[PDB]
Amino acid sequence: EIKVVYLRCTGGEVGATSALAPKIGPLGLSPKKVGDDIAKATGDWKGLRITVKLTIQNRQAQIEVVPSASALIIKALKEPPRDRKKQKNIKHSGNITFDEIVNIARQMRHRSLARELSGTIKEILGTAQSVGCNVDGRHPHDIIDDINSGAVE
Amino acid sequence: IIEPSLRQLAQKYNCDKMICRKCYARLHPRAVNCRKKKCGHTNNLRPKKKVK
Amino acid sequence: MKTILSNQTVDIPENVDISLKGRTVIVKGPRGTLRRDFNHINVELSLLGKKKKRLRVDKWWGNRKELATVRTICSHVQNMIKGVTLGFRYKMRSVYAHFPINVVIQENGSLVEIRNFLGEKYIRRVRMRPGVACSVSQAQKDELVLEGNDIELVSNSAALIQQATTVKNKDIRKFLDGIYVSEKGTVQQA
Amino acid sequence: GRRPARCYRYCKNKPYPKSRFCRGVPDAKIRIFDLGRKKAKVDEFPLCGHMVSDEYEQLSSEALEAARICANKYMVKSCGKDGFHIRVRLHPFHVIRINKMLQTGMRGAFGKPQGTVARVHIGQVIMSIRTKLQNKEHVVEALRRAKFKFPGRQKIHISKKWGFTKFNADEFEDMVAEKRLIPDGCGVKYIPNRGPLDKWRALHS
Amino acid sequence: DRATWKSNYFLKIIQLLDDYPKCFIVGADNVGSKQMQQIRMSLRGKAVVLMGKNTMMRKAIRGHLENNPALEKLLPHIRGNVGFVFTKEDLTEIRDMLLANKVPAAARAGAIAPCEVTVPAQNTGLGPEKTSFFQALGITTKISRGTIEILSDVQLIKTGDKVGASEATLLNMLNISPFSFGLIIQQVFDNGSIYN
RNA sequence: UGCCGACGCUCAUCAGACCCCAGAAAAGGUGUUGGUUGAUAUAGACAGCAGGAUGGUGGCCAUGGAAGUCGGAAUCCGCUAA
Ligand SMILES: [Mg+2]
Ligand SMILES: [Mg+2]
Ligand SMILES: [Zn+2]
Repeated sequence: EIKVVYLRCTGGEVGATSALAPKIGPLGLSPKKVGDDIAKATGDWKGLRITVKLTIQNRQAQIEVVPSASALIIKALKEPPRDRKKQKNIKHSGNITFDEIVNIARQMRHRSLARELSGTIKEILGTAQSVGCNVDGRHPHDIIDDINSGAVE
Repeated sequence: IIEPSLRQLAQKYNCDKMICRKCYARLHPRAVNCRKKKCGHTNNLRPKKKVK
Repeated sequence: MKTILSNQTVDIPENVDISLKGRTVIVKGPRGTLRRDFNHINVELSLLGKKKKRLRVDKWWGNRKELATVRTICSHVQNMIKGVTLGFRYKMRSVYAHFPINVVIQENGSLVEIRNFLGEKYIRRVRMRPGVACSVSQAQKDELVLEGNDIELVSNSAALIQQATTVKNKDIRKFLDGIYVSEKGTVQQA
Repeated sequence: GRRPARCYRYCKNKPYPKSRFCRGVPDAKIRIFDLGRKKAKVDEFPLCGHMVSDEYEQLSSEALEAARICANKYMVKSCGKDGFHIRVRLHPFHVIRINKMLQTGMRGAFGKPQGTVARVHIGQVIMSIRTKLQNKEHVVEALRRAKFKFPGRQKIHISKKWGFTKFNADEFEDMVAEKRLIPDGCGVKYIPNRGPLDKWRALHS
Repeated sequence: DRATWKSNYFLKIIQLLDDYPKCFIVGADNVGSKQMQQIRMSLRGKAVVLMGKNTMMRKAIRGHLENNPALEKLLPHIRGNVGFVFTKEDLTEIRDMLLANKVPAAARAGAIAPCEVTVPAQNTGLGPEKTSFFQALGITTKISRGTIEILSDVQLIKTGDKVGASEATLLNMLNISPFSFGLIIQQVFDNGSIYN
């Protein structure tokens, strides 16, 4: 009896207050028993919230990972994570090139909810500076490069 | 204790009203001006407070 | 400024026979006869059209207040046509929390007695307007039905019986009890 | 604490300033006269709105401060703290007098100083707000809110000048580009054709 | 701005009416762009979809009545909520796959059910709840072991039956959506040909 | 003026009615009348009856936490009929 659940996760680090209990409620799995695996199977993120989906069978779980749109940008931009205090000035002050955005373009090409290659670079390069980051500059530098000098295959 | 489709009838006729801030007149919900002469037909209106 | 002419128009169906004595409109059809007098409006009413299919209301040299009364007459005559052809039915529910509103009908629908409203020992006797018949209906739990030809008399009797069951010196937002008008319509459908 | 403003409303006496004869005057209630982004250049706040008196009366310094505080606090909420410049163009110089009744009556009844009011004529600008052209209705609403702190009647007028200057806004950019006007911080300097030519060479070089 | 987009709609009509002269008109009835984008992903290499003002649509094509006399009958056949989808390739495969790509939409209060809808025997997944909203219409259901477990199939709404909000919360809680509202085809255009 | 006076304005359940002068203000009114200015309207407008308001995003900010809504710098993209 397959029954998937949509659950948002925190990362490889263990949180304090649990909110994953009622969705795993009706089939009856232990919360920390599945919470150790939901962090250890994920592993790589460790610092930021990510939707790690939970596809549970009739007996045991499957830990599948569905990355978000800009969470992969935060993952690619390698800020060293501090402790769980969420201290001041943990802003994203780093440099991103034009090759760390085409992987999201090919991913969302493979998942097929987008325009063509200009469109699927146009969402993520537009939303790269939405957080407060810069791809060596602000959003005015992605309207010049797409016109007659793009990276369209 | 009560039925909801019968409840909204009584809330329509009793509490879904506008109150004039100047003379406390009970007005229809789509009111922009009070109908009373003694407040000068003012536009200073508020909704009637919902009971908790 | 005074507009030279303002006219509006009522299209009368073939089931209705209409006649006029100056500004006194008489309407006769399947359910009865209605008479309304309009000597306080000071307009010109014309029953043109052969077999009298169409009625025309004129205001000559009128200001903004006087031009508002034209479609008022055109709505009143349409209400009389609607009430002589299809009639008027005011279906109304009684809402209570604890004490059931006991409604009984006397003198063939011309008087309505209300008992046990908010647990009171007082009996509310509501006279009805002449031409309006009130009855406890079926297929619904606590609902009264008012019948008539005149929308004025039917809705005024509905207002009388609604204001009869009112809550004194309490929060009426909490004590949502009474007899309230639910639906306004006709006797038979169209 | 003090008398109502209906007593000292009309310009009845001769002007009675703070001087070497009238000493002992208490301090005026308004001391800050212009505020906001007053350290702003000319070409970025082109729209100017005036509150203009329609009466010949006296406006108290307490009313001036109460009006400019309200105008500031609306314009900060509306357009941000650094998107305007409010300048009160009325300074309280007339000194009104108080004759205390502690019983000598009217014997030697010349008043000690009580407060300061500003003598205002018909057509005289009370406050001026300069900002960008997009904040026109906010200036109108801010001056309309500040009208309620004043006695009498005031009007609201959007000026045809460029900001806090005396030159028309339709010709201001052309007159700047022809180098007949030079930006000088808040306002501009007009350059005539009457000086020595060594300043013209420094201008055009 | 509307003044420039109003001129941009005419070029979009003008340079595409000469492209695809095979126009199967669909009806956008209470549909969202979240459902439109799901259509637009499969419909890229074959057909293009468009929405706009129907009067401005009546204005754009009546400037083509002189130099394209094959577009005469489109003005009596654009009434109501009408959008375009433009196709060149085939007339049968766009019948096949447009009726294939469907996502479920939630129930409403005043939306007809065009066929017979059954409620199969399936557990609700929730324990003790409002049991007075199950026998009101006539559904037989015994509260067995706390959790509400329904028994049999009850025809809640047949064809020619007006619906209300009395059967909406029980569908919303159990995620039972009866009908998927889709782009139904109203008119057929193949170079002048009209079909039902 | 018992002129077949002229043109308008005004309804007051506190109308108004003639220098000094014998009683009123700020602020208001979708009462009504006249103006000034700015929009959009057959490439079909204001009403009036539905869908949809989300992807980034649960934005970063400051917090015990504020997730399009309790503060403040900001205020950019896609798909687009939106
Ligand atoms: Mg009490
Ligand atoms: Mg004097
Ligand atoms: Zn009032």
